[PDB]
Amino acid sequence: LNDDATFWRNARHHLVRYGGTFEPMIIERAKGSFVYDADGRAILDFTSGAMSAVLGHCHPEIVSVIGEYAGKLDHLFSEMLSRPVVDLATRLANITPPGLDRALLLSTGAESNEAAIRMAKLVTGKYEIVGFAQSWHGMTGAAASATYSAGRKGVGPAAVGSFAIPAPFTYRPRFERNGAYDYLAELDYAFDLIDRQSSGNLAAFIAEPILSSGGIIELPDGYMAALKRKCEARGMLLILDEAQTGVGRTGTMFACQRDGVTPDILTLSKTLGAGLPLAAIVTSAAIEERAHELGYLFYTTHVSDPLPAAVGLRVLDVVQRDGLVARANVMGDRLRRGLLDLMERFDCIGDVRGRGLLLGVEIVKDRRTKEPADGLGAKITRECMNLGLSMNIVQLPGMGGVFRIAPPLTVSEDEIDLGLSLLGQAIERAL
Ligand SMILES: *Cc1c(COP(=O)(O)O)cnc(C)c1O
Ligand SMILES: [K+]
Ligand code: NA
Repeated sequence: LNDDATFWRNARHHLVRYGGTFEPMIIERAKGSFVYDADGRAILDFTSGAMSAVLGHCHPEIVSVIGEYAGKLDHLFSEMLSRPVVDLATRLANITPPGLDRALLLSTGAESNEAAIRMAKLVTGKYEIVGFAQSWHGMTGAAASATYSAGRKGVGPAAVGSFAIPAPFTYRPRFERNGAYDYLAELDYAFDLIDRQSSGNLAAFIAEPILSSGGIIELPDGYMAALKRKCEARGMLLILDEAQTGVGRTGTMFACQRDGVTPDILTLSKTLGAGLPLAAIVTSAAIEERAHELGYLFYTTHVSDPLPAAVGLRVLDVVQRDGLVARANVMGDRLRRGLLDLMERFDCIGDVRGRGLLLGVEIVKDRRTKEPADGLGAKITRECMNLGLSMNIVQLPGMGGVFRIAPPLTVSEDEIDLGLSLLGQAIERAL
């Protein structure tokens, strides 16, 4: 049973608490879209772990390549090159939009955004970084200073030159222009204010194609392009953080491709490692060449490490030959319709949004006032677990509890259905 007393005692005596609250179970194993506790209960992983496992848990391809390299090429001096590294770097150059040519293979999302930010500040000679009011880029220094969804208090000053403009949020609009929500005018409004505060050292703007932590907020039509132009006008770089949107989760290999707006630097992680610690940034040959002249430096233990690079190249291998980016739209629409049907049966569901296999459901006390559903959200999530469905709900002020649904890009038609079924039941029990 999950009640192992020795387990929870050790877990209580020797575990540092880092946010949230631990699941009252002991996950024994995982396969495909399921994790299993000590009793063997199958739990549908509707969050792909930490929004990472795009090929599902313990996927055969990955299990073999990892072992393959674990025993062949593992770790190397950070100045030695290998085929897995040059191949992944080259692949990424090829699957990312034209303009993105060079890659740096790292380990974490925060670490990758750090890399992009350091390179931007260097190349631009400036140091001010602008992000979204409800963004999330990591727990480390710069990634954390550009993160406004959570973690800014009780830990001292943020990084110097940290600004944030509101994120365009169509469901909860607050910027009107002609009786309509003008999120583009809201962009200009925001940046003017930015300019007024800027010390004249704006280096770049980090942005998530779809703000995940911030409640799955997809940037409206024309925003990305507009944003991109705002940055060019000020000689700023546009850093697109696709840690969760990258690698076909939204139905395109890269969300930035949807808008057709390629950034100056692109950072990848979560979905790129498919569960392992592999991350990377990709930039133009112009910026890289320049950053090089300025002596750019981002020397880590695991940068250009054989094993991770190999798994990453494999994750891209299968995602491609198995057209999971498409599986993402196919299964994403199945999940979406189902959610709309449930939204159709329950009033607490005020909104269903997102793209591809990164959907979001907002629980509200009532459509009319769109008043956040207090506790209900937590309850439904609680109920889902009992029913054997692993869900995740994020809660920010002035916004209802948002369920972040993101199963593997490998989910089956039935697995999707199973999920819908359990969610519907959970909502019935929560009310
Ligand atoms: C998850 C997340 C990260 C943080 O990456 P870590 O691997 O936890 O350091 C970075 N960017 C975005 C958009 C994320 O959602
Ligand atoms: K190394
Ligand atoms: Na490219």
